[PDB]
Amino acid sequence: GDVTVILNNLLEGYDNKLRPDIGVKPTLIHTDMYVNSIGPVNAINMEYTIDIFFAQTWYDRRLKFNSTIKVLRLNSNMVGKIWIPDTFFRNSKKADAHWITTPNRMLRIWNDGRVLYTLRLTIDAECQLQLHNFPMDEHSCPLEFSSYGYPREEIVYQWKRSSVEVGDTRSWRLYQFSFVGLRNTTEVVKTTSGDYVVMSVYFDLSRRMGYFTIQTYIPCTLIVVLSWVSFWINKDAVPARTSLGITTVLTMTTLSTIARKSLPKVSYVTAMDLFVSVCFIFVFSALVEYGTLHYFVSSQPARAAKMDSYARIFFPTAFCLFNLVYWVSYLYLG
Amino acid sequence: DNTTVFTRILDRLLDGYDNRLRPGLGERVTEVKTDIFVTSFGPVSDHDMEYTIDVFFRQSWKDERLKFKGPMTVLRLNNLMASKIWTPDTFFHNGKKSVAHNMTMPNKLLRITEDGTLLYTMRLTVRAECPMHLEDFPMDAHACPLKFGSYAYTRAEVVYEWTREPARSVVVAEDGSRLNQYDLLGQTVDSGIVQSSTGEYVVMTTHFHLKRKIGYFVIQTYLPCIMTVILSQVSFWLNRESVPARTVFGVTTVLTMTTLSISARNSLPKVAYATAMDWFIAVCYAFVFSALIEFATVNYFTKSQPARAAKIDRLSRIAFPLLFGIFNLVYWATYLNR
Amino acid sequence: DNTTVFTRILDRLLDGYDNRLRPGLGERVTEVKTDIFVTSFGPVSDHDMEYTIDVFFRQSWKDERLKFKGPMTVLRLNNLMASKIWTPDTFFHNGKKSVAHNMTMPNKLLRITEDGTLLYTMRLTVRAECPMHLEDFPMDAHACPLKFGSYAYTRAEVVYEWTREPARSVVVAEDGSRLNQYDLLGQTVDSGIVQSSTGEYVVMTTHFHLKRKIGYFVIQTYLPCIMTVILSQVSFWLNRESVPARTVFGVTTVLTMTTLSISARNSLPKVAYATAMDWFIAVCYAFVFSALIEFATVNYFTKSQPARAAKIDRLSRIAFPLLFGIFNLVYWATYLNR
Amino acid sequence: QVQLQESGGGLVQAGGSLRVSCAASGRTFTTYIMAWFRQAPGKEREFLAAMDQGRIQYYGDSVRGRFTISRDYAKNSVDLQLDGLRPEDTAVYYCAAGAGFWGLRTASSYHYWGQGTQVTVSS
Amino acid sequence: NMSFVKETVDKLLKGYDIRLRPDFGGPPVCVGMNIDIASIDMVSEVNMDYTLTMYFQQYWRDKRLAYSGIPLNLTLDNRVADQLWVPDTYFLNDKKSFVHGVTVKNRMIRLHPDGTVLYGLRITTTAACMMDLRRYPLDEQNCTLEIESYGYTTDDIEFYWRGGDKAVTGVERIELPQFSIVEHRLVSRNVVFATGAYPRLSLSFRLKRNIGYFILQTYMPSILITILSWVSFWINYDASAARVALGITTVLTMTTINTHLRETLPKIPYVKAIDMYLMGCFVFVFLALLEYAFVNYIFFSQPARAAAIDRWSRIVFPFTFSLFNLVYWLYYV
Amino acid sequence: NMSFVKETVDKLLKGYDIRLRPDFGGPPVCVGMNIDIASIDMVSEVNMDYTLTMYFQQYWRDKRLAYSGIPLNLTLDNRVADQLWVPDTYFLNDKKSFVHGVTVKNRMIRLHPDGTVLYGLRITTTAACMMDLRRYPLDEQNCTLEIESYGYTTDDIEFYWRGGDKAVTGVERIELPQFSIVEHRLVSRNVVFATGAYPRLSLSFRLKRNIGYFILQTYMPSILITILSWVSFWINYDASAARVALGITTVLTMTTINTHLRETLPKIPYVKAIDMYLMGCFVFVFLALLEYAFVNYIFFSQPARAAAIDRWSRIVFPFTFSLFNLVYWLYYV
Ligand SMILES: *[C@@H]1O[C@H](CO)[C@@H](O[C@@H]2O[C@H](CO)[C@@H](O[C@@H]3O[C@H](CO[C@H]4O[C@H](CO[C@H]5O[C@H](CO)[C@@H](O)[C@H](O)[C@@H]5O[C@H]5O[C@H](CO)[C@@H](O)[C@H](O)[C@@H]5O)[C@@H](O)[C@H](O[C@H]5O[C@H](CO)[C@@H](O)[C@H](O)[C@@H]5O)[C@@H]4O)[C@@H](O)[C@H](O[C@H]4O[C@H](CO)[C@@H](O)[C@H](O)[C@@H]4O[C@@H]4O[C@H](CO)[C@@H](O)[C@H](O)[C@@H]4O[C@@H]4O[C@H](CO)[C@@H](O)[C@H](O)[C@@H]4O)[C@@H]3O)[C@H](O)[C@H]2NC(C)=O)[C@H](O)[C@H]1NC(C)=O
Ligand SMILES: CCCCCCCC/C=C/CCCCCCCC(=O)O[C@H](COC(=O)CCCCCCCCCCCCCCC)COP(=O)(O)OC[C@@H](O)CO
Ligand SMILES: *[C@@H]1O[C@H](CO)[C@@H](O[C@@H]2O[C@H](CO)[C@@H](O)[C@H](O)[C@H]2NC(C)=O)[C@H](O)[C@H]1NC(C)=O
Ligand SMILES: *[C@@H]1O[C@H](CO)[C@@H](O[C@@H]2O[C@H](CO)[C@@H](O)[C@H](O)[C@H]2NC(C)=O)[C@H](O)[C@H]1NC(C)=O
Repeated sequence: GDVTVILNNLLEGYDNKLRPDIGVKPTLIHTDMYVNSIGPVNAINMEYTIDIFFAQTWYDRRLKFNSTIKVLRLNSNMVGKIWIPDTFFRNSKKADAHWITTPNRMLRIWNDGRVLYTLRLTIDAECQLQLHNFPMDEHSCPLEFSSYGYPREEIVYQWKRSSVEVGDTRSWRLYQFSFVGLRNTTEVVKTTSGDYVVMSVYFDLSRRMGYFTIQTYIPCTLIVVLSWVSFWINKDAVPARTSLGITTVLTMTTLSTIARKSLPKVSYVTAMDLFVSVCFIFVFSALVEYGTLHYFVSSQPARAAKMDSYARIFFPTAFCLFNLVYWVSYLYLG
Repeated sequence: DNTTVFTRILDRLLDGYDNRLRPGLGERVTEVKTDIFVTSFGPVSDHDMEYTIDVFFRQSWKDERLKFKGPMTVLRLNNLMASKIWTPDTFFHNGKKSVAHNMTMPNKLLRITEDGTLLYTMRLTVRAECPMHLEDFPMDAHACPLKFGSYAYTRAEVVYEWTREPARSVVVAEDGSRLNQYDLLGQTVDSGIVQSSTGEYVVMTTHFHLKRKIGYFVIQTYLPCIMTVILSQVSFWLNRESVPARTVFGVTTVLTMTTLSISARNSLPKVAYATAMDWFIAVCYAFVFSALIEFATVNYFTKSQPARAAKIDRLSRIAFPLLFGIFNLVYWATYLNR
Repeated sequence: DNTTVFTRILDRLLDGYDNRLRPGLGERVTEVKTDIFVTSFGPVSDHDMEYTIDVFFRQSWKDERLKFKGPMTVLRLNNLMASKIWTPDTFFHNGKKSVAHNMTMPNKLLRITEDGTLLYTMRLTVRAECPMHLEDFPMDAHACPLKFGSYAYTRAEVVYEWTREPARSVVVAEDGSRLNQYDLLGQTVDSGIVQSSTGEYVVMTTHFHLKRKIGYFVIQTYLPCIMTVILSQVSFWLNRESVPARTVFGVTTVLTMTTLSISARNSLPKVAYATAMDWFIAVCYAFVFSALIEFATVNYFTKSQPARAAKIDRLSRIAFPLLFGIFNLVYWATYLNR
Repeated sequence: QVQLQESGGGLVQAGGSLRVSCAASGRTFTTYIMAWFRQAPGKEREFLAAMDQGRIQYYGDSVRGRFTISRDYAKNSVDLQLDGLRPEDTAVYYCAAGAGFWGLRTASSYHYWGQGTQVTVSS
Repeated sequence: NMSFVKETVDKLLKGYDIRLRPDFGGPPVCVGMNIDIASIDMVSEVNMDYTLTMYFQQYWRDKRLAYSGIPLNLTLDNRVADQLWVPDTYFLNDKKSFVHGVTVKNRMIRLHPDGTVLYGLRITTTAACMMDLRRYPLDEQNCTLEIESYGYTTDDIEFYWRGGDKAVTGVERIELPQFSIVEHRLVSRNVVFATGAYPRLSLSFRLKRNIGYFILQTYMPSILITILSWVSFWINYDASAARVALGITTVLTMTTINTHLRETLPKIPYVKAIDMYLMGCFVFVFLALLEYAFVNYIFFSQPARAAAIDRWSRIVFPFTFSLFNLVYWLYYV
Repeated sequence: NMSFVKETVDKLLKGYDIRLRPDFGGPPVCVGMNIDIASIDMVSEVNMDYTLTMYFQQYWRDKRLAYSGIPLNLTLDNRVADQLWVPDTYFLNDKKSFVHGVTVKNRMIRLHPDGTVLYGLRITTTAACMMDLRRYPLDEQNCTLEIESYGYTTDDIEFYWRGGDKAVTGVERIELPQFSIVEHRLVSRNVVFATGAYPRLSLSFRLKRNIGYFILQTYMPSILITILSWVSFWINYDASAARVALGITTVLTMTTINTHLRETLPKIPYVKAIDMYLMGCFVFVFLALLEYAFVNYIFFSQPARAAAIDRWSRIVFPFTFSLFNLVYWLYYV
């Protein structure tokens, strides 16, 4: 009975097309964020999905009332009758609010005019990934938002002390990557229409090597190790060395294509491709060296015997030297 | 004649009625009686860790402003009426993009009993999330939940209680089972309290227990791998002279094992941990790789001791099958019991 | 007062104007003149037996309730004014899911002349069904239709017509052809009548005639099969003592054809009958399979009647290439004259 | 072997109904267009009517409003109801089925053709 | 003239209460349905559903919409349907349905002088039917469509097919690429839920699959590969490497077909007809490779006895596979 | 203070006819446009389209919105755009576009004292461009975006780029994994249809593909298969089975690779630059195996000729293949 009278007076003579203190001072907005989950990070399209509760707070002199009550816990039916800031996410590919079974929105108005407005969103934010170090890469996928039509002289955003809260990090839908931490900054962006205050949140991520290593490195490590057996087999056993030589080289032609099947069509060589190509040169050269070795048995059979002994020395050493260079330059050097 | 009798009553209820205020505002706590009727348990997607469900989501509360006395005890009004009176803002905590069907009309129900009690139902297609531990794939079991509760009202304003006993407040349709490779053992119904920065809220839970069926993977994944390993061991029944014959066995089976390994992983998201299927594939790939090693030993040890080379190959004809036969009994007994 | 003059006119027309009644209700037949501008003839989805098309769908009728005497003669008004007046409820009989673009605003045009004649165009994307007889695939042709008419008004109330001579009442933009594998040869414009459970309706029909370009199937399907057939017939010229060599030739090539036979099913839509491509594949399968059979017969007679074995081997160097040459000429002349 | 066999027809006197039918065989013509062609004695072959899978009825510019075409999709046949026959309607009536390529009113677009039926109208 | 028609229609909607069904508080309102199926397409086995396009007609009498003095059937603008009471008919087993909206919302309202209302829609729906694929592809299906009232029980609304068995028309003009419609049926009954008893109408088709497609795709590719293994038995074993190194390739090729045949159909925990045949053909080509290894193992020890086995392999293998096709096709047809 | 602003704004909207353009029945209204491209992605050759996101902005002067006494550029709420007149701009070659709606409809209205209006939107459109793949994967595409008024002719509305060639910004901040934007151009002209002449603003890019990916996934595997078939030249005629096995493996593999790659692009009916390499590399392996048949045939009669031909093939074949790459890589690149 009495609460209806309060609401009617608040909306009497109230114009929702004008922000509070339109010609006086900028409207200061305090924003929070609660992160239910960070969805899969789609590397092919360079995007990720995030599901958050977005909260905003601002004052409004036009919403002051005197009563024994202190806070009016209204619902979404009042959102369309008052001024709401036009916050949008700058790097959002596709976002949408949730409406089942009703508009997932909140509205609470205190007697001093303070307004709280919370809504639930799912955002396909755009994240640019530098896949040079795949699978040992790291990333910092951001999430930026700002006002659309209100410059820095009319709407100013500001984080609160409890900046961003997360739930159970291990329960999120991140399979390949592992969450590290978040950093929230503030910046001012200048465009053709004006200067806008921009708020940013960065989600640091790191891929896991616990699956790629066994999948590709070990099978590509056994082939190089196995391909050396021909150097311990005398060249008289031509069918023995011919079968072994044609096997590993053809085998490496299989995993060569499948390595990039976990990547988009990037035109720069990643860490995985460099390891595969080097793991193909060793096996290819051993077959080729055998051909060079066998081509001079007719000319200098005594000299040809020298090259076989060197093969068991330099070739195993080169692989060990290369692996030390490869792993240190990425795991601890990048 | 008598048609306008009900028209006046409805306009009587909606005159001076505010839908922005919950029933019994500031005097008590609004209680919502909730129950579900699952018409069809939809498909479960492993890639997105989500499942579909269609429900006759019914809610029942009490509003004193909608009392009436007339010739009819219960009014069964049109779905349009539901947008002019207060309704609970129930939402699903773990719900992805859901649908409220609109064919050929808004699939809603609204009945107003004479004492003010309301019944408000709708037909939904809820697409909720589910956490899956794919370590025991494909012999895994899951408990996919369905949590729903209020969004804007704290537990000091709105509380949810099941309409009947929790074991009977959720009903699965007898023919409502669209699952293909899963088994619905049962459901568990529980109610709890969740607390966020804006206050305490009531949350109603519903766990569904699902057990995967291994009929598909036995015929499509395990058996192709098992026989490929067997075909590799046929390389031990060939004369050493016909080297190219044994050459084809090594390359082909290893190439086949790579193809099966890749295609099998296409049916699951790239989880970091190794599924139970991966261990069998990895061991099978180990054997087909171990068989090709044995051929190199035959040629290498022929010049040293031809009899021992014959001894090595003959024992290989027995050693390899024994290891594989024992390994499978280790694998299958490890997972089925647990 | 440069605009208030026109505001009085517009408010005068809509005053007492009921848009639920077609012009000349109960007195005559409302006549609609139609013409289309195909901005782009989109791709043809063969596996769905459909196609896409973007048009400037233009309509024009006469309403005497909208006469005026203003400073101008034609009022080029906002698209909003369309919803204030009666417009024909034209729909497409064989459309599947069309789109009326409204970016950045409803892509509609409304113009009113001083005698009440209205012009009302819009921009549409139409996905229409096109039944296809793929018996002559990939050398098939089609006549994909596009039928539109009123949905609620029978032919005693609303009749459609073409704005100009029917051939010139549907125009195709020069650069709009988005087709990849087909080739639009031209269209025919016709009018018809339909009868349903509700009455008789006028239907305006447009047929687009397409011919498939077989260039893609020459390189991916026909050429590999011809090379495989020629590859198999190499086995004849090998000397009889290369028993392992020719056996590899015979077995592997037939396996290649089975690979090609299955690989043709991907681009091929699922149909019950056998396309013209499958006959070429089937015959090319018999030729390579007969080559393997011929070798076994020659190998069988060796060591028993070698003169006869060599006698047959000479003939297979002639019959197999010549018969395959004769088969190609009939096949490639039968289907190109249709 | 696809055969389009036609029945009905005969002799009528300066009007009156005369229904002509055409029963197909050997193929399902649900997806085809079934049409009727009239070949006057010595003049030429002329188009009369057609009906595609969508029951869209086309008529010639002359016989419109006089003849009625109807298909029985279950029994795979197309009829043609002749009413108010004039003496100049005497000709041989043909039954055709095709895909309507390069126009459905063209005699060259119909692969399958009937054997013809004789209709004679006397004053 | 035309102003008088406007007055008559305007008077009917003055005081009309859309929140109340016709004959509220009295006898139930009878509603008759007519369906004119336009096309059926995309009968998907993987998703276990099908797409249906139709002209949905509804017939009912509202005494509040009766006029006099106008001997016509007023076909009003389709936007007038937002100011009238219409049944809340929904499809229970539908997954995603929509009403076409080009160039306008395809919808019809047609009043009659006695108050009768004809209300038509053009609806495209993707209804779900569960398929029993045990005999795939030599199987029949029974895909249905459930029509029901949501908020009104049998005390308020009653459904009936308008025209009996002639209510649904246009089935015989449907050409499914893979299926062939054998029979359709109409059912009217009641369903009892926790909130009352609701009327229900049902429409069901009994599709039967066409085998001609799978002959060119599954059986013939599998049969020919089996015949290839038999050719190895007429070849002398002097090609010691060849026969074993090509029998393995035939077995490898057989699995390739199986890999691209599990992509065609969903994941189900049983063995279909197509799986039994592929498994059966796999065994025969598996025995052949095992057979030669036995011969090649003793190709030198007892060549006279080894050559004797190939004589019987030329007869036993072709005869046994003819037996397998005898049992298989008799059991599944 | 604020009540004065509300009084002024409400005075403008009173008696504002949204159905009439500014200066109706007078000189045409000029509209200036700026585009601030945010991202380009998914340049699909299969669908022949690209996806664009931009901050579309428009400019025009409405004398009915002028106000005095408030020296501020009023930034009204975005809902007021439904009460004002905005141009009916549309993109002709667009296929599927939308305006983002989080957390509200992404739209800006700003009013200036002289009546100037600034209208802004954030649009994610999927425009259409037809790609000529005759030089794929070494092509250079040209995808545009046609901007045109729909209902207003050149007697009603006039378009012009605002700020000249600076009207489009953000082009330099676009990274594409496959392409690399080389140049962009702005065009203004008039288009004539049957209903009149309409203004048009055209924005076009020029994308050049990056060959870095194709070398490691399309060409390098193809060269190795061709290289391997040369190994059989060094293996003498004695190992007839091995030479045939090596030859038949590559030829099947060349066929195996060729079909797999083509299923990632639309069925364009011509020979792309990638196809000429694979078709060219198929001849060398085919000639490699066909050469052996000539060697084996005359091996029995003339052993001396057979040895020489094998030796001469060891150099002639690699020499000619290098010539093929020399001609191929210069004609296209
Ligand atoms: C080109 O054309 C296309 C169309 O072909 C066009 O798209 C459509 O654009 C219109 C606007 O022009 C959109 O309409 C608005 O939709 C708003 C909500 O959008 C969400 O929901 C859409 C569906 O809504 C139904 O379902 C939801 C639940 O899912 C429910 O909450 C709704 O109430 C509504 O329920 C109806 O339908 C259901 C069944 O679905 C029934 O069960 C139910 O009974 C009822 O009949 C959904 O479609 C949207 O998704 C689309 O858009 C998103 C992006 O936003 C996109 O990502 C998706 O892919 C998809 O495209 C989305 O989820 C709705 O809030 C709007 O209504 C507002 O505003 C209008 C205008 O001011 C006002 O008149 C209304 O009264 C209402 O005011 C608010 O509403 C608040 C929320 O309820 C409420 O709290 C406020 O109080 C106030 O309500 C009243 O206010 C008055 C005055 O103060 C007060 O007196 C009252 O008491 C009361 O408080 C509006 O309807 C439409 O959704 C678009 N559709 C699509 C498919 O995009 C496009 O815009 C065109 N482009 C151009 C350039 O022109
Ligand atoms: C791994 C693969 C390796 C392959 C290696 C190949 C090596 C040799 C090189 C071959 C180069 C081939 C390049 C592609 C050619 C495409 C030709 C093409 O499209 O022709 C079409 C029309 O074709 C024809 O008339 C001819 C059709 C094909 C004929 C093939 C004949 C083959 C004869 C084989 C005889 C074998 C004898 C063996 C004896 C012992 C052009 O007209 P559009 O516009 O397309 O038609 C659309 C209509 O609508 C227009 O009206
Ligand atoms: C997120 O923003 C908040 C608010 O600005 C940051 O909290 C401030 O941190 C600085 C030091 O970096 C302190 O000097 C301020 O007193 C803090 N303000 C508070 C607590 O209200 C917070 O550090 C940011 N998160 C980051 C940078 O990760
Ligand atoms: C309005 O519709 C009704 C119903 O279709 C029409 O009544 C039909 O009239 C024909 C011709 O006399 C009869 O053959 C049918 O049996 C009637 N049907 C019914 C259900 O009565 C009526 O004629 C229509 N009115 C107009 C003016 O066309």
